[PDB]
Amino acid sequence: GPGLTDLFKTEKAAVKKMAKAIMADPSKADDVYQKWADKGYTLTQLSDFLKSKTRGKYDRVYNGYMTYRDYV
Repeated sequence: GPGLTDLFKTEKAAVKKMAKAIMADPSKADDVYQKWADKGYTLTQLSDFLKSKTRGKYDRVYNGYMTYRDYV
């Protein structure tokens, strides 16, 4: 982003955009879940993107996402 902690603008800064977007709205989540498998975004890297922690911010988002491991 435009910060020092997340000074990136690549994937890890890209995924946070959708993370916080799913954080609130779980309807649009389906597309992004597919988009993640679409590029082969693996959960272990997902934890790098959503590395930062905030209550209700990242938890909802990746805890729901990790369920894809039992699907594909």
